[PDB]
Amino acid sequence: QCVNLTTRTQLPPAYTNSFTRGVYYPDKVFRSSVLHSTQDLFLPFFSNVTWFHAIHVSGTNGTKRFDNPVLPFNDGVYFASTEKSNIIRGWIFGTTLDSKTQSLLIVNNATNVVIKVCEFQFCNDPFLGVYYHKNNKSWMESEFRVYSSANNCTFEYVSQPFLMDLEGKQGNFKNLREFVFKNIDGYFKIYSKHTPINLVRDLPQGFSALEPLVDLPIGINITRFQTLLALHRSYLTPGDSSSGWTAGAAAYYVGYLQPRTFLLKYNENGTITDAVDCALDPLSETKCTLKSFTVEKGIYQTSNFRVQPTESIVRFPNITNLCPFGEVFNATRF
Amino acid sequence: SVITPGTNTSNQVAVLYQDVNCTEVPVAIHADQLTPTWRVYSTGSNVFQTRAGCLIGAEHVNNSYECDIPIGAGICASYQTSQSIIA
Amino acid sequence: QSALTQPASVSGSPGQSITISCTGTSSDVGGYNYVSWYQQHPGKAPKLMIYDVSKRPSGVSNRFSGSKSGNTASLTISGLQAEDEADYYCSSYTSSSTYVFGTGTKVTV
Amino acid sequence: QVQLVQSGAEVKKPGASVKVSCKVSGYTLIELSMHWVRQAPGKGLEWMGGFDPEDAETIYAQKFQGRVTMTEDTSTDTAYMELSSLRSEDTAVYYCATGIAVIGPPPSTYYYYGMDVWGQGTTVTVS
Amino acid sequence: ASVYAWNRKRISNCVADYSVLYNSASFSTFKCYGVSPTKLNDLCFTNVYADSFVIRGDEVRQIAPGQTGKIADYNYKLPDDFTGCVIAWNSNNLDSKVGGNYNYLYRLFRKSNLKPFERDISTEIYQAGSTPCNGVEGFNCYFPLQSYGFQPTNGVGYQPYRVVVLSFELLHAPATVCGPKKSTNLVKNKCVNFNFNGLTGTGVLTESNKKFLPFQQFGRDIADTTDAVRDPQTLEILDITPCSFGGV
Ligand SMILES: *[C@@H]1O[C@H](CO)[C@@H](O[C@@H]2O[C@H](CO)[C@@H](O[C@@H]3O[C@H](CO)[C@@H](O)[C@H](O)[C@@H]3O)[C@H](O)[C@H]2NC(C)=O)[C@H](O)[C@H]1NC(C)=O
Ligand SMILES: *[C@@H]1O[C@H](CO)[C@@H](O[C@@H]2O[C@H](CO)[C@@H](O)[C@H](O)[C@H]2NC(C)=O)[C@H](O)[C@H]1NC(C)=O
Ligand SMILES: *[C@@H]1O[C@H](CO)[C@@H](O[C@@H]2O[C@H](CO)[C@@H](O)[C@H](O)[C@H]2NC(C)=O)[C@H](O)[C@H]1NC(C)=O
Ligand SMILES: *[C@@H]1O[C@H](CO)[C@@H](O)[C@H](O)[C@H]1NC(C)=O
Ligand SMILES: *[C@@H]1O[C@H](CO)[C@@H](O)[C@H](O)[C@H]1NC(C)=O
Ligand SMILES: *[C@@H]1O[C@H](CO)[C@@H](O)[C@H](O)[C@H]1NC(C)=O
Ligand SMILES: *[C@@H]1O[C@H](CO)[C@@H](O)[C@H](O)[C@H]1NC(C)=O
Ligand SMILES: *[C@@H]1O[C@H](CO)[C@@H](O)[C@H](O)[C@H]1NC(C)=O
Ligand SMILES: *[C@@H]1O[C@H](CO)[C@@H](O)[C@H](O)[C@H]1NC(C)=O
Ligand SMILES: *[C@@H]1O[C@H](CO)[C@@H](O)[C@H](O)[C@H]1NC(C)=O
Ligand SMILES: *[C@@H]1O[C@H](CO)[C@@H](O)[C@H](O)[C@H]1NC(C)=O
Ligand SMILES: *[C@@H]1O[C@H](CO)[C@@H](O)[C@H](O)[C@H]1NC(C)=O
Repeated sequence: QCVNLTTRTQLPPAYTNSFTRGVYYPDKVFRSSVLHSTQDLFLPFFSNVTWFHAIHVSGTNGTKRFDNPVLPFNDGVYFASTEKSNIIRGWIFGTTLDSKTQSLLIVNNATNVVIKVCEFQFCNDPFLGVYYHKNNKSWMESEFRVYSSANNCTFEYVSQPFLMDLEGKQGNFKNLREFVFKNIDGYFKIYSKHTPINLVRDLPQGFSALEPLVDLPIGINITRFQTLLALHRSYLTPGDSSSGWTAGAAAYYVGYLQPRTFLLKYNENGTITDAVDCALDPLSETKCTLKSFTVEKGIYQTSNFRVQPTESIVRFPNITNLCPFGEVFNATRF
Repeated sequence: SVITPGTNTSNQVAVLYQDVNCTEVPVAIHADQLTPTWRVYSTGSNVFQTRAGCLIGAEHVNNSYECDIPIGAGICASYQTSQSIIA
Repeated sequence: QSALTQPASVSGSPGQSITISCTGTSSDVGGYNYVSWYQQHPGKAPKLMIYDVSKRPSGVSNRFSGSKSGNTASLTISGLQAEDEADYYCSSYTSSSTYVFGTGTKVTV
Repeated sequence: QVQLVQSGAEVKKPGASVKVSCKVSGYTLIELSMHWVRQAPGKGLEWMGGFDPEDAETIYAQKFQGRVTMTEDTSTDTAYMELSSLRSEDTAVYYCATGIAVIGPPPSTYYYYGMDVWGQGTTVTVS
Repeated sequence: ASVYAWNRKRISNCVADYSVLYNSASFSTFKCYGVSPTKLNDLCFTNVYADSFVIRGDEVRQIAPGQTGKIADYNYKLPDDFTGCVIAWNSNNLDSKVGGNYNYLYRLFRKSNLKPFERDISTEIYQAGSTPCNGVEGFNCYFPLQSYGFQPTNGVGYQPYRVVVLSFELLHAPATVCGPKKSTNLVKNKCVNFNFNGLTGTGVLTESNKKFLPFQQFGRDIADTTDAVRDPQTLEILDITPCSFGGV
């Protein structure tokens, strides 16, 4: 276990556009025909989303390059993957992603999804080891490839899988598996909408909202991010001679939510059907100011949503000596 | 201040920054921190200097017309011909 | 339990085509199309050259091919060189769940 | 990649029992179907000892039953064999062969009828 | 459980009667933030989480929104907008052993203050000096966890206090747990003081064809009035109309 599955060299990541995708429900209360404004962590419109060819095929001799690098979780992660083969089947959320501090693990097998919060000694190259055990005639799935050991377990959540059982393609179609992860005030929030996509290359200019799915009480610090891939042995063919875990191809997308102010619109059925980013464009700021999508002809004064604090600076006097609070508090006679 | 036609007619907009010099437009709004959709309105070819402020996004036309959208300081905007905002 | 018939006395010139034949009963060879040949140099581990009658694995040259029709199975050797003089076997799965072999064939350049 | 290691030669006496091992590396025995071989000079190979991928069993030819048995240790990835009652007839070399359980991707359960990977073998001899 | 790993338990599919506790023990602290105790009886709760731990008496005040100390900064931080209740009671007869009980632990040193409702179970050596600790304790290198060590003869501040804090969420989701108020017959199309799923108000009920998603229990119209609500006993979606139309 914990073998080197990646090579010593990598490639620069591909950059593509988020064509207005990734809005989620920020409240569980039904709202009908309400242009309600809400401030929360939202993915900016027309932003760079990092394309990650985890397994990229190129010609014949250059069979495949494997790369699933650890990423900073930051404010939150917008995860979209459009692979019919069900190669992507889990994620690992954490800090050290080591046994020093606890970490989250969502593994989505066919039978059930398992969410465990333990101190996981993860492998350097985490993946799910699908294999065939001759004894029960079962292609069985091995988790030991994800982490070496699990200890001090604090959570366990078993429920229905949420990937539509990896079926329903019906030929010449693909499913966009979108996910949004947020860690606020000790709660983990996952939002997910899965839709049939026609263009297999990039994101739809189409608009969809991400339904609330689960709100696990994980209670852990989450500064780093990585995904779990499903790989099969390269001894698949008789006479083939490779022990590597080579399989399929993965083309997931990772986007980072940033704090923004949005004017979500709720349709009669209660479904968000359109949304406006206040900072995206001067017109969108006019729509935010008027609180209406239709803006009449003329001149309008608009309030500020465009600029955000990039960093923080603190300026204190040059002070070296500590205060004698130990002198005052620990005095023998008062 | 955003100067726009009807949303049904078009989505193009122009922006006036009140009582500032045009060369100080990038300094005033801090376009380095802004989105590129704001930065294309921060500096461009269609920049006009008015007494009310600096107007970006509308093309100056010497020909005078009647006022329908009052920009101010004697300058007015109209959506005219393929389709653009003229000041 | 039985054995498959292989002509043990074969030879030929380099760059010439030789067909090596394997013939067996319906109980064994007759039951399936899974007869696979080998390439064992004396005192060496055998290598697999063809599987399931003709499908040849990666790492073998174009010079080795095989076909089985009716009952008798054949291994065809073309473009012969001096390193291919070795002892060859045919191996077929039977209805008794056994992979019976043949007497073996010795080719000499 | 997939390397099979053997236990070496063991000279014995007639009537005794021979114990042989076969160690895998780079790939696990739970994913590998294994066949045994009784290579001898002057005679072709015979199939005594295999784990059928199709049948979750390990059967042998009618000629060799009861005289030989198969015990498998999956913890150390070592494959074993007990022979019994060998009286001056075991003059042969024992190759440890193995092949794929089921060829193809994980959805595919198609069976493999092969003995693809071999070891260096063990040259047992009974005097 | 100890305070550095506070045990969080979900409670669901039941009725929460506070009366049962009355006879067993009396609680030293019952400060509820965001709710009133006298109306704690008459509310349904969407999801309740009980966080159970043991602290010292003098640290009992530290379990509160907008407070700092040992437990608040390094062990257990409550959120600023906390809609819940805090229950604390002395446990000198239970959690104190003669000669000292050292099972419970706290986190004396940490690099940074805790974010709300975050648990750190790490035991890594804290770096209190310029030199790296390298995993070996010594001068300016301390173990983060330290023991309480309760004694039966200790002072009131030093006595063990068991604190369970209940975190609520109200009137935003379907309620799996609710309070012990006896249900009565439902009368529609008349002015009545109705209490539906924690919503208390006087109004007229109306049957309307409004469809709710399963995660949406309470419905709000334009200008944030509650037009619709899903009754718990019968899954019909009920429109809420005023007692008086007021156009007279
Ligand atoms: C949650 O986890 C992150 C990662 O462990 C914690 O942030 C980390 O805080 C430590 C201690 O302040 C930082 O170490 C120091 O960083 C400075 C540079 O910023 C460096 O000069 C020092 O030598 C030292 O390395 C660490 O870099 C920082 N990491 C990140 C990614 O921010 C965070 O404190 C934890 N938060 C909570 C609430 O537990
Ligand atoms: C998928 O994961 C599920 C998780 O529930 C596995 O089911 C568990 O398997 C373990 C180990 O075999 C058993 O001890 C548990 O009793 C099972 N739990 C339940 C209630 O399902 C399942 O085996 C996995 N299936 C695969 C291999 O895809
Ligand atoms: C986390 O796991 C560690 C290691 O198993 C625990 O530390 C041990 O706990 C057991 C049971 O209390 C003791 O018998 C050992 O002596 C402990 N070893 C050491 C060196 O501490 C630890 O207590 C567990 N923590 C939690 C809260 O689950
Ligand atoms: C595997 O990768 C690690 C980190 O790059 C390296 O230290 C180690 O030597 C590699 N092992 C092999 C087999 O090269
Ligand atoms: C994405 O990043 C590139 C930098 O390589 C930049 O040129 C481009 O403008 C960015 N995309 C957007 C929408 O700003
Ligand atoms: C095969 O399946 C049965 C029933 O699920 C189970 O009891 C048995 O342990 C399984 N065998 C193996 C080797 O997994
Ligand atoms: C909502 O969806 C239903 C179908 O489930 C449809 O009948 C109804 O007209 C839709 N209403 C709108 C326009 O929101
Ligand atoms: C108070 O002073 C005494 C002097 O012996 C010392 O032992 C004790 O640690 C001090 N307490 C503090 C640090 O306030
Ligand atoms: C837009 O304006 C044209 C002309 O006035 C009109 O025919 C059309 O219906 C309008 N569309 C909308 C959506 O208002
Ligand atoms: C703008 O520029 C003019 C010179 O062209 C200068 O006189 C004036 O003071 C400047 N005003 C501002 C706002 O700096
Ligand atoms: C207006 O006249 C000036 C004269 O210098 C000329 O430079 C400018 O291009 C003219 N603009 C238009 C729109 O005709
Ligand atoms: C409650 O019970 C009544 C009859 O006892 C039944 O009609 C109703 O559907 C039940 N409601 C729920 C939510 O179980």
